[PDB]
Amino acid sequence: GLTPEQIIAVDGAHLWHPYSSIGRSPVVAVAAHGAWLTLIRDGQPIEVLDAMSSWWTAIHGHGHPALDQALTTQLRVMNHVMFGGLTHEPAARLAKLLVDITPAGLDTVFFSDSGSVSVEVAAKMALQYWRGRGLPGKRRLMTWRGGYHGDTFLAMSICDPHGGMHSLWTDVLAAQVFAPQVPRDYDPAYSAAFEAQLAQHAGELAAVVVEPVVQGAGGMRFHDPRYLHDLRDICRRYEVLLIFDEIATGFGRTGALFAADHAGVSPDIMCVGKALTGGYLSLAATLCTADVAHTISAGAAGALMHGPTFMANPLACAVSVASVELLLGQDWRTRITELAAGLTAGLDTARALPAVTDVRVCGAIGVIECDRPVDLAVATPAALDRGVWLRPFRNLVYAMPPYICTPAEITQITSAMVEVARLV
Amino acid sequence: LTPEQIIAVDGAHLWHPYSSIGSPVVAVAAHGAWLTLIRDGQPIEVLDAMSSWWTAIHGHGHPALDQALTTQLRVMNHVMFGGLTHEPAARLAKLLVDITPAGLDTVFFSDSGSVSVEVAAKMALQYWRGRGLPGKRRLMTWRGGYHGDTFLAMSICDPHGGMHSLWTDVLAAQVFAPQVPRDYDPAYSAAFEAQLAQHAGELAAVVVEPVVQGAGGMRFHDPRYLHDLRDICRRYEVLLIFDEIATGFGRTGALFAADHAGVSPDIMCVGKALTGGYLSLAATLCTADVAHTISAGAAGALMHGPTFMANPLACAVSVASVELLLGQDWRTRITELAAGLTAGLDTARALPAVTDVRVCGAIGVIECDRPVDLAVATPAALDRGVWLRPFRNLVYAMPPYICTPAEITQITSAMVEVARLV
Ligand SMILES: *Cc1c(COP(=O)(O)O)cnc(C)c1O
Ligand SMILES: *Cc1c(COP(=O)(O)O)cnc(C)c1O
Repeated sequence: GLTPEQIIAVDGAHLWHPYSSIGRSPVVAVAAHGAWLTLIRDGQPIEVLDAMSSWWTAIHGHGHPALDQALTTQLRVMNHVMFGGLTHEPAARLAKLLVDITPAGLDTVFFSDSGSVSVEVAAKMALQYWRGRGLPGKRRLMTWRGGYHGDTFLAMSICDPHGGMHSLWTDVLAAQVFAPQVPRDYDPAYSAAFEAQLAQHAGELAAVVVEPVVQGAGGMRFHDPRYLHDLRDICRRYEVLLIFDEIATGFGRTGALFAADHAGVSPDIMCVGKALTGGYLSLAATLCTADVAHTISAGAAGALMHGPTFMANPLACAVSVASVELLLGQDWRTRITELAAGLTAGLDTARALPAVTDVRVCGAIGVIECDRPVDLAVATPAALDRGVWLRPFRNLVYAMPPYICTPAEITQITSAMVEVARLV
Repeated sequence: LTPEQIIAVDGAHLWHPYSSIGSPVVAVAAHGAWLTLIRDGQPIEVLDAMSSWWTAIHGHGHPALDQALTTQLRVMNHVMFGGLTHEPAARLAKLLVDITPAGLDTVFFSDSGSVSVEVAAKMALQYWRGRGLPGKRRLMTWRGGYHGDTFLAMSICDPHGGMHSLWTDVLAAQVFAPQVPRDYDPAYSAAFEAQLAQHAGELAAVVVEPVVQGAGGMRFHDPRYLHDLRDICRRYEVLLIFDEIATGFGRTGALFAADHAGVSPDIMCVGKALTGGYLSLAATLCTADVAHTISAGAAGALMHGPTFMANPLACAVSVASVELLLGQDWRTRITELAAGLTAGLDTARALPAVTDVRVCGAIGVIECDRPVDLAVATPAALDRGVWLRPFRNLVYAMPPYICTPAEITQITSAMVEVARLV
């Protein structure tokens, strides 16, 4: 065991954090329950709201009794078995649910252990698909700027070149095709231009890959769902697969079960993750259509050569089943609409603040965009004083709260955001 | 769902590893070294001779691991590792730093082995960029290797005999030395050095599996090669990366296979047995020098950060698994396992279809003169109360460390009968 001081000491010497350095200070978390984290501030444990849902994951809050129970129930019977030559109930139950609730036509599921991996699996499916059609020249990807798809090297290649620091990786990453930043408001001219650019690359392109409706890590930007309708149409006419990365948008977050639903379109391949397990454990999945699966499987190449060791882990699958069932068993649509309303009401006053350039809400996502970078040394202690854990990045103050947050809690979260923006 | 229903859903909707779409056996329980599987409508108990792909070193449902998991679950399932830290991450980092080859002082947690390999590569590239030598961006390895299924990991898989052979045209083009031989031959090392010499200015790192190459063909090599690799890399200023995702945590008879050579790499990857086979977790360790050079470079930071980085549940069960291993005389245990495998597999050498029998720690291998047909091997093993998963021309086992001598004997007996049927 360790005290918070010893935790800090070990951490400082030995632990890498996300996109950070060694030797160039994290706060100790000692507990988490419901929408609340218990953190150590100046030696004292304080409870603060998890306004980020621990990076989109904790949709039902932490330690939800239904999810805890599902995990302990599975733990008593079978922790894990290899998915090579064996199958099990949690995998089957989850696959059936996912095929049932995702956009029409996605009826095969490949489980993996993280979002980045599921994106690489998606790309491999796309590339292998065209090889299966005797068109191995179709091996590039196309996306629009502003996106994020994970940190592995292939995933990096489709991340926004700036957000992704591609300047530090020149000569290393695959060279992919980038369309301009998709605008917020629908402009048919944008889709016409996208089509024209894609058309000249069509014989070289395996797939278009995008985050539908909301671009998360790349800048919390929203775009009209009609663009997705356009992409589906362009992809169909030029024979390029469409891949939706719903790793952040999945499971109700944008006000629809999957953001694709806002557009009423179905991609050829889809990735889900983050909230899949209700934020308990790492699990991801890549779904594809019957046509994709068979075309791969009928290829001379044959099998899809991917197989994570912990593929379809019974514990992760079991909690995900429970997380998904819990979401489906409640009036989730009304819950998100309410959250969206609370965020809109709460954030409204920031729009008139001097440093604020935009205020936007989409389902259970609220964003204040400022006219300059947000100083974390100022923002964090402010938010903590107000009982809220916020993680601004760049010029963005934002939140994606647990679905279980009460009106009072949403008011607390937004009040802390508005204050952070005021201090900007 | 009943077993028949599971099979129905699975055939319709589930993609399995390394396979096409369009039958698996239903597993319904796991306890200790035993799986309960359903065969012809009836539950049967079979030994998990594969430790569930090399993960379940303490067996399934071990009370110490189960309780570590439920204890952590009561307190905190997960928080984002951005701006926060926690006891499970710190306890595990401290353990890993203490038990791995000397000099490995920093720990980057990720969710899978393939990711940890990409993290290792990113460390190496960023390191040289930090030194002002961005031309050092290629990797070198020897043939016969396997490092995962993500695109960077694939680039260092064996390019002809390896599982990723069909992708070679789209992968980064790396530098390959010939297959490392089993017995030590100074001429092999000299040739490796001569090859590396000509690429030194473009090489970020040498990356290899130490002592045992797993998925590439369960081949063993003399630890002395690792000593030469360390020497060569030091002299030519190329980083040395060991992928111990398969070999770690006692599997080869030493705590880490590098220990057989007394060598420390600059960067090291671990996974699989890290969590005792409960949950997915991996880690990439590097020296203080590598970390600082990255941190002081133009980037100012290592540009990677998985959503579930340092997951408290996975870290907590890993802590318990490592402590359980260290808290017993694991070396004697593995030596006893190895003796049992050796004695049990000895009669396979005489069989007509068997080309080699070899054992290294708790790994036992019968190499056959043809690819093993699973449709024949699987039922033959199940009839003998053992779950075996051959691949290529290999019938092999990596049993849980908790297997008794009788259980090892049952495992090796089934392997021999499988080899007899080939
Ligand atoms: C977070 C994210 C990923 C990467 O998921 P990891 O589990 O961190 O590898 C990929 N795509 C999107 C849209 C994401 O938000
Ligand atoms: C299994 C393995 C990996 C990859 O582990 P995954 O969890 O399947 O990504 C990498 N390297 C070696 C040596 C391995 O044995």
